[PDB]
Amino acid sequence: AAKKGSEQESVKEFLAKAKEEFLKKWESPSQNTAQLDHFDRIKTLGTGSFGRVMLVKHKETGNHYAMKILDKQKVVKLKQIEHTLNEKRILQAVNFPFLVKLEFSFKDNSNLYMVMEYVPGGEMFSHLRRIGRFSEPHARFYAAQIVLTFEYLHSLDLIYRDLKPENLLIDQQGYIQVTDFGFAKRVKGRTWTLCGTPEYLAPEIILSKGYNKAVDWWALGVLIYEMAAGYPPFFADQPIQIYEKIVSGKVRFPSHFSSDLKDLLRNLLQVDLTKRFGNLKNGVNDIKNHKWFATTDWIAIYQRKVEAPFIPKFKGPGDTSNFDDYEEEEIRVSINEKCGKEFTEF
Amino acid sequence: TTYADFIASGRTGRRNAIH
Ligand SMILES: Nc1nccc2c(S(=O)(=O)N3CCCNCC3)cccc12
Repeated sequence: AAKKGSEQESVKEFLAKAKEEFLKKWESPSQNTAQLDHFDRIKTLGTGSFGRVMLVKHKETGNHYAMKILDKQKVVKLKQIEHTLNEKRILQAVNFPFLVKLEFSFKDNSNLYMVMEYVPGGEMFSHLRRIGRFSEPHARFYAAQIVLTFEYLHSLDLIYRDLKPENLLIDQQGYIQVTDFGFAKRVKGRTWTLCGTPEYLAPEIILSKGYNKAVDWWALGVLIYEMAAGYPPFFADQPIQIYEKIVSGKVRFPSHFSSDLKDLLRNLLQVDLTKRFGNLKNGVNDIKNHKWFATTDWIAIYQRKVEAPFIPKFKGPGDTSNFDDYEEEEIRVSINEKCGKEFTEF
Repeated sequence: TTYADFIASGRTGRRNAIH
């Protein structure tokens, strides 16, 4: 894990070029690259606290996209202005195989719109709950993609802060696309915001300490555990009871977890920051070189040359069968501009 | 079983973020 050989130098070089490209877009973000009547709205794919994600068809190309719609007034009431500006500025600047691609963004009097590649296979959440749990090789396949994605994001000074199966979509090749950058943030120091999802929060978030990218590696431990067990390592009907479990320093593993898997998770689900994998001198390479990943060909994963555990069923273009049904609400655009100054840079 | 306890819990659906 400490060895710095030719493979490590190639990673370094790749990330250096990736950062040069990211920073150009970070400093000069794209804006106002479509408008609402460029799209036919088809069906709601999911909802959130600010609005909905809708399947749409782009009229001029016939391509299908997922359009995230945020109500500006609701964003303001939830004190999510800066987070939403982070989300869009980061998403329009990144480029990685396992990150959803933002194709267009724009705003109108009422709403913000982010139009992303449509990922038709549905949420990992749906497949995981239905099948119960994933085998260790299948969990490994997905985990490897997150490891590489966090290596990429963290090298750009980005923290992701909301890893969970609900935010991981499965594409038509069986690979992951991360979505929901609502809490993603570019930061070189520590930061302090209480955000995330209860089951996935690191102890230092719960305890109101300054924290850094190590919270993402804790959340990877939660994700791997949930994929392989079928339930997360800390759960209870009341969030306060979840928090008490997280900070206790105790974790238990299913009988079927391999010895290697338990070892990796003890090192990711480490309350002590000075011991947590991903946060040590060797950084991500303590994870990438762990015995549980010994079979993982990191380059083959990046190149999408590894056979996936399953290919989602696909009935045709624009099919939504891998998604739940949601109540549809009509998109209303007010005749008066709302919150223009707050969202001027979007 | 812990599985059975999870499936009977109120936390098996999509989980909202906090802030
Ligand atoms: N590119 C996309 N293609 C399909 C679905 C997409 C979704 S979504 O409705 O599946 N979505 C909504 C609920 C919040 N959690 C994230 C999942 C969200 C964002 C982008 C998507």
